[PDB]
Amino acid sequence: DGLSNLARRLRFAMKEGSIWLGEQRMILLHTAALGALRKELVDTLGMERARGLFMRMGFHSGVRDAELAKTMRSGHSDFGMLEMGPCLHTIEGVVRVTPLTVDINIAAGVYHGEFLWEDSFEGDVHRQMFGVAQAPVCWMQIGYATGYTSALMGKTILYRELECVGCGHPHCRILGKPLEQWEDGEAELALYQP
Amino acid sequence: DGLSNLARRLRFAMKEGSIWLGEQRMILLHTAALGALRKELVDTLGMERARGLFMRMGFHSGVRDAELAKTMRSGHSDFGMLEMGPCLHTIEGVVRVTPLTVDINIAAGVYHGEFLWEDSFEGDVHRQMFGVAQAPVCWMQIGYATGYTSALMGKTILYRELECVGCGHPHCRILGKPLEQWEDGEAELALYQP
Ligand SMILES: Cc1cc(C)cc(O)c1
Ligand SMILES: Cc1cc(C)cc(O)c1
Ligand SMILES: [Zn+2]
Ligand SMILES: [Zn+2]
Repeated sequence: DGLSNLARRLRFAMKEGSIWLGEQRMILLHTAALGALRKELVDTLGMERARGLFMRMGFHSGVRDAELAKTMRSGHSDFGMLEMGPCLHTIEGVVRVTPLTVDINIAAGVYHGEFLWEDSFEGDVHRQMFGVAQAPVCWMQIGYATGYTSALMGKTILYRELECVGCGHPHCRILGKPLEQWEDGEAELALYQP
Repeated sequence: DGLSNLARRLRFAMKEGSIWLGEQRMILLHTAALGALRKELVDTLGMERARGLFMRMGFHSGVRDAELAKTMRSGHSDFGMLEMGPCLHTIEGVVRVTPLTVDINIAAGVYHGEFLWEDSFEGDVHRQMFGVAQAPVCWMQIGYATGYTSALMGKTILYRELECVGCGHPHCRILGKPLEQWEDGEAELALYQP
């Protein structure tokens, strides 16, 4: 339902060498090319700084997709709106998202959400350039979730991967909740600032 | 046409969370997300070093697309081969490309090429992140032209932007020729190196 409905917002305007998702102009980019940039940033600026750059990039993506979701608001419950994030992330070929348990009420500022990530392009590309890492690696993907749901909730919602293929697990798994639920919350919120 | 023949190689598996162009996995990325990262890379690394990173990302992309083009080469001429570059760049929503004059013989190592760029995304995004620039800004677009043509020729063929929207012009225009056939060429080459 969501996928096939949000997918109609994706448009290819070749007369103008352009691709549009709702109101945001998009490009098709090779994962290997974005992987090479990551290798460069990590090799020179260091892993933890490269991780902030990517999380932040993903954040900005997430916020934009939330604004598109807001326009198609009417007729959707709070879960329906939230769902659109996982849907656009999947359409964008970033990851296959399966929403498991989602507790949301925007009016009350309620949010607790856990999702499954399959075929994460990011974990799958960090490994090709860096082998297995001893910490979750889908930086840009976590950034997106955080930005989207934060835009949607109108308060800081932070996400973390509980499991990542970049660490050598069968899947990535993530959890998102208010900044008051996270033990290292202020340290996590810091990463999203230039 | 090039765009129709090359469209058959773009596979959207929305029920997979993936996108493939030939045998390269792609993502759809918000140009505004790329702009954000560009701003942080300039602000902290400086214009020139940021530029190197984007040109090299473009280069990786153009090289992968030339591999795709070399697959479909049954009865296509050298120009037909070359023309797949500009086509792919368009399909990817990067720019609207119009070849102006192009002399190419792959066997003979000859290449002289001139191209019109309309609605270049990169010049658009730069302008919104930094204002008008005091030199050509379509870095990844250029890297791409270089990388693709070079892989197709088996010979280093560099491009430069002769005119560009990011600088105040109504469009971008570019020149591609042999490496050493450039004055500071040996210096342009240095930017395609980590
Ligand atoms: C907005 C969003 C939310 C979740 C849980 C995953 C994703 O890929 C995107
Ligand atoms: C390989 C290539 C060549 C030209 C002229 C434009 C472009 O966007 C890519
Ligand atoms: Zn992961
Ligand atoms: Zn330009």
